[PDB]
Amino acid sequence: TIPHLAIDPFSLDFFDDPYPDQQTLRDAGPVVYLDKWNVYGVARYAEVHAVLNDPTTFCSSRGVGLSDFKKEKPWRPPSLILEADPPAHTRPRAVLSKVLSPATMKTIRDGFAAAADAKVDELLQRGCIDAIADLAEAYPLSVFPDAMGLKQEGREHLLPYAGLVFNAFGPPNELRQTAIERSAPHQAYVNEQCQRPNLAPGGFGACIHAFTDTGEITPDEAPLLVRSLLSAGLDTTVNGIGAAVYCLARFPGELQRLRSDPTLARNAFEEAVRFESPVQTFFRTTTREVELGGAVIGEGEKVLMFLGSANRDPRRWSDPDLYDITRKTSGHVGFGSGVHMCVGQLVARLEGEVMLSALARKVAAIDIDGPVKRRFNNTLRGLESLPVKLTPA
Ligand code: HEM
Ligand SMILES: O=C(O)c1ccc(CO)cc1
Ligand SMILES: [Cl-]
Ligand SMILES: [Mg+2]
Ligand SMILES: [Mg+2]
Repeated sequence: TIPHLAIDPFSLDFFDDPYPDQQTLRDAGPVVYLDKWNVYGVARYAEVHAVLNDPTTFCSSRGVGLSDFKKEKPWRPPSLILEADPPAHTRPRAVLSKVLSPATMKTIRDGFAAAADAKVDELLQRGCIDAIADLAEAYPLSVFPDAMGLKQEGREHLLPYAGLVFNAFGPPNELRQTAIERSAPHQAYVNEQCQRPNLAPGGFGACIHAFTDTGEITPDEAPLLVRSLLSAGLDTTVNGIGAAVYCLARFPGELQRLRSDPTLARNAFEEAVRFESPVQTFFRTTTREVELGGAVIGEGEKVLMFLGSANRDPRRWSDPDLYDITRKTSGHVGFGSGVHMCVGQLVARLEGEVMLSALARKVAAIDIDGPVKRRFNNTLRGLESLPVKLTPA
């Protein structure tokens, strides 16, 4: 009843161009079995959304990578938020919600916007830049470590550690083995910065530790929640901003609409998150036998959710393969959905908005003008190098 496919969604050829295989995965049926890795897969919007919103059957506490924590040791101590189910999830989630709250965004908006404006003006003095190293990476590196309250020393471990985290959700392929092998120096840096004396007062890390007084988290939970922000909150925004710039470079008509109304910046970023889905995939593990798409999935089975595919499913989206900055984007699953829906989404959108606002006001054209190179990661989709010429407004 369930179709068996040989597609390896963690292969380099799949990462290089996933869209034909994602359609095969959708059109084969609402649920497929991937023989390469012995997992179920769901790639249509409706089933992806339903699984994300059914946490009592499709759980996260057995790992949201391929590895099942009931069968294997996690490569690092489990996350108290990503790799937890309610009720254990709830109070750590509330702490991160409060630390990254609407109210908190007021405290960082002026500096985040000023740094985006300054970066775009700086790049306009050069003309021809690499939108990854010089923009998608440079801008988050200039604001987010500081907003965390990190010291200066050791920051060169932040992107390597995040790449490791995201590669480690994948299957035990070469990308995962290479990431985990000799990763101890990256882990040691991050783990040390999670300790309270290393985090500047007022920054996100120190604010997490300040919640240990309230009873929401104990002091020994706070370093792992700082660890969550250092895992999830940098590389994602690099690939999100890079996706938006790549979208604007390829769709000049949409750059021109953005220039004409910079208040479209927030939805232009949201649409880039849908269109490229920088976080491509996550797993769940079934806690019980469960019918999904007419297939009976046993207990203890891994289920791979294709977020990027759900975000391009023609059953749900009109012209899914077009970048449309006035699209009604609500419902896309690029930040997830349900109890684990990205708790950093306001920070991600703040960064993306203010960068796209600066481009909208200051740039007239974005032209690719050198070799484009893709970056490969078991979970993240994005580019290694994106040479563009920026023309001033
Ligand atoms: C464009 C940028 C981002 C994207 C595309 C993204 C994507 C996602 C997704 C898909 C999930 C759901 C995981 C799941 O259901 O298993 C999630 C969760 C999470 N994200 Fe983000 N994220 C981004 C930015 C950020 C930022 C800036 C932060 C922190 C500053 C952050 C911190 C987290 C955390 C801690 C979780 C776990 C929430 C929970 O399990 O309740 N993310 N993210
Ligand atoms: O809690 C974490 O360490 C963590 C890591 C990765 C994600 C990816 O969205 C979310 C949370
Ligand atoms: Cl670690
Ligand atoms: Mg260890
Ligand atoms: Mg010290």
